[PDB]
Amino acid sequence: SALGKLQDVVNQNAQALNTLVKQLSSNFGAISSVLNDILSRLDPPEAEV
Amino acid sequence: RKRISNCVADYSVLYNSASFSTFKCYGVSPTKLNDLCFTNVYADSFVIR
Amino acid sequence: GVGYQPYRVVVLSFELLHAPATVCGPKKSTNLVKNKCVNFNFNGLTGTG
Repeated sequence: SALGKLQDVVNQNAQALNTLVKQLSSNFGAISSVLNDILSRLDPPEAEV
Repeated sequence: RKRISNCVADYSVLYNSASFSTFKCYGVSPTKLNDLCFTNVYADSFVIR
Repeated sequence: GVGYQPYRVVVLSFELLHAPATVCGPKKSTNLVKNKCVNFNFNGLTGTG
């Protein structure tokens, strides 16, 4: 744990990136979290929402 | 309730058949219905007012 | 009169994208191409890679 000061920076950046990536799995109220899935099932005006 | 499985479904004819009074789809558009694959289709039929 | 006559109603309830698919639209399958950036479509799973 001598280099914990640098390890903390590395871990914080990696954790922020991982959270940003994981945020792509959230529906945010939509039917699906996959853009291709939304576009494959719905025509433009329903898919727009 | 009828199990529909292990078959190729062509919804284009059903969409084009004008005899239906109501053709409303909720989670998919009828035009895109011919490009999707489902793990199970359950068709429920009844007579109501 | 209209609104009181018998009506034959059929619903089409299906599940999307959790298990292997068994009901598919009438789209002809194509060949498999590897080691190339392609627009794949596996049982309705549209993507690029």
